[PDB]
Amino acid sequence: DPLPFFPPLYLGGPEITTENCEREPIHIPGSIQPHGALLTADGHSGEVLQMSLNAATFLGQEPTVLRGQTLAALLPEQWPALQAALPPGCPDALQYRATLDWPAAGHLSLTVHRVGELLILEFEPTETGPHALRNAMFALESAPNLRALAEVATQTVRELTGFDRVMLYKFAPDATGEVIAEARREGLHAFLGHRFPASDIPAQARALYTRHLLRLTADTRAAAVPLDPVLNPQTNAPTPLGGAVLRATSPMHMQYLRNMGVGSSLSVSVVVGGQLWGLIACHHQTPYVLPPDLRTTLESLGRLLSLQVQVKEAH
Amino acid sequence: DPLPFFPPLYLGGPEITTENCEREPIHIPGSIQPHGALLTADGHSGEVLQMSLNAATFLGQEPTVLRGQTLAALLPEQWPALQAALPPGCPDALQYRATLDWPAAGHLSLTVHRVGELLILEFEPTETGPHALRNAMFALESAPNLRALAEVATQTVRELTGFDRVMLYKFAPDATGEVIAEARREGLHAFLGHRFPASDIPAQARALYTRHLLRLTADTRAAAVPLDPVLNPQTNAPTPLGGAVLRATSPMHMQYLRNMGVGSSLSVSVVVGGQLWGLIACHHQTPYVLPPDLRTTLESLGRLLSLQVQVKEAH
Ligand SMILES: *C/C=C1/C(=C/c2[nH]c(/C=C3[NH+]=C(/C=C4\NC(=O)C(C=C)=C4C)C(C)=C\3CCC(=O)O)c(CCC(=O)O)c2C)NC(=O)[C@H]1C
Ligand SMILES: *C/C=C1/C(=C/c2[nH]c(/C=C3[NH+]=C(/C=C4\NC(=O)C(C=C)=C4C)C(C)=C\3CCC(=O)O)c(CCC(=O)O)c2C)NC(=O)[C@H]1C
Repeated sequence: DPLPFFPPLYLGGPEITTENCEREPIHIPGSIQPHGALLTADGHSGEVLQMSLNAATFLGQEPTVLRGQTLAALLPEQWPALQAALPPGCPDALQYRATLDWPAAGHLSLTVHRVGELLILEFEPTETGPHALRNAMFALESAPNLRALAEVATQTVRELTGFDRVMLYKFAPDATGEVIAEARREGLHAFLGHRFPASDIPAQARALYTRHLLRLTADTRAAAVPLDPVLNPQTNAPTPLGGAVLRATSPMHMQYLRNMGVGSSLSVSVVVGGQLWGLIACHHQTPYVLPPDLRTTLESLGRLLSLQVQVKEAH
Repeated sequence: DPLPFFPPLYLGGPEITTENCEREPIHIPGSIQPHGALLTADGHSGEVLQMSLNAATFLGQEPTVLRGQTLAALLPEQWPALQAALPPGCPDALQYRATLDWPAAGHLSLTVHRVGELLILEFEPTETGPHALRNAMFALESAPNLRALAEVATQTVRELTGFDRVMLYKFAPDATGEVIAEARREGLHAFLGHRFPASDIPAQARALYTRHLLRLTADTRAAAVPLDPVLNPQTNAPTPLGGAVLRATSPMHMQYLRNMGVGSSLSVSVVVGGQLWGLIACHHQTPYVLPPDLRTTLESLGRLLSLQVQVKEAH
């Protein structure tokens, strides 16, 4: 049952410390991670309303010029499809995805979702079949018990991602946590069996993670890129970014990651009967962008795992 | 607890009638559906041991010339990967998949699996993201009860496939079945709520379907193409084809499909606690080849559904 948040810093909210961190408004940082670009658009007219400041790097056109243009003009091939895929009032975790062409090598990956009357569009460069998830299910299904399932799950996720460390972190009723399974690079010190206080993942983080099942920090040293304008014109209120993987990570968590010597981090919620049961928590020693298709796979695996857990705890 | 099978027809087995059909050796027809090609190879040397008679249509080289050649020479880029993916003694439902180039438009899709010391390779022409499965999970999860889940499942599968009819067929303890949910093209007569005798899916079919979760008939009027030679040289016994979607369908079932006015059929097992709970059973009015990537998606959905069923029946 999380505290209400304070205003974001850009609305004159207070600085975040270890005394008030459960009130950080992490879903509305007004900025993104610099390895992709983000636009927002009117969900009906398709008019481009906000743009990350770096958008020219990715889209090949100056942020000041793209604004106010409609998606029907900017994405003539994707706009109808995107409209149909994300109707008014659809779930905010529902996504449309397309891979577009661009002047730089490979493609751009486009991910879109809807919050209220706003569409949120994420672009990231890209260079995974249903088969990888399909093949994985077998060992997860054969695991004789919960601990075995967790061991299979982390090993499988490590094999699919290449991440230096993959943990299954399970929450206790006091919201403390414990590393119950771990697959890691040889010689990396074990976190297996270690317990952490509830404060390491504060209540508003756990609440968010029950709604939007995947979040990441691709470079624990990269500075965020502002959304311009920062508020949504539709509303003159902050833009909700919990549904965007590009969302800027809490600086408090960035520092936490750096203190651990973590270069890149990613986790997937394990949600059992609508409650946050735990996290598949992943680390890389250096910055790393997991491709969109792989993240999507990991999301589905998180759901598969949730159900298998729920099956075994009911045994 | 199925009867032992008779020899296949090509070993002088008897003709199959309505009196002896539970003894049809459906897993070893010695032939494939003509919309793809099949080779078998030695699991260690990679030597090509059997070939469907149509293989030149697909592979661009005469069946008599490809035989005895090794996969290390025929597929130099895929052979190492395929070896690594399918080690000796791996599950027979485990698959390797690659998309190859060929002189005819689009690509060839390659699917491989291992049975004992034999590798079975399937080639089919091809022109689906993890996103489709990912997006579907939401409505399946929100369904308040079992009947609602089944209704969501058939509608989702219909939307993903375009099939004229998608049913959820649930088995009773006497092995009779019932159509408990159905999504169908407007004006197609309903099978919803109809019951069928156990004999419609005989015991050796149900046994197979517990092991290999997807099978299909792409053209209920297409004649099968022999494997040449018909027996596996490794063993001078029939080649097990239950793990191959190209496997020729039982002629008894082909006639059953034609009597229903079905042009194309496909089903996915729903397996709950190791038992065959039921089938997502799909029909098209005309012949239709569901792409490999879509079949794989449907397989994963079958597993997702199995777990959700198992969750709700334990409620
Ligand atoms: C005063 C508040 C602080 C708090 C902030 C905070 N932490 C997160 C998110 C995460 N914290 C995690 C902690 C774990 N990672 C580990 O490796 C281990 C143990 C080995 C633990 C206990 C994790 C996994 C997350 C999820 C995100 C991720 O996987 O990287 C947030 C939310 C960040 C965001 O989503 O923007 C916040 C605000 N952490 C505290 O230590 C105090 C200082
Ligand atoms: C004397 C034996 C016969 C028997 C043979 C048989 N049937 C199958 C496989 C299937 N039969 C199915 C029947 C249903 N499809 C439906 O649409 C309905 C009701 C609307 C029913 C009851 C189904 C679904 C299958 C699975 C395959 C598929 O989805 O197409 C086999 C095995 C075929 C194979 O895998 O090679 C066999 C040997 N059917 C009988 O009627 C008697 C005549």
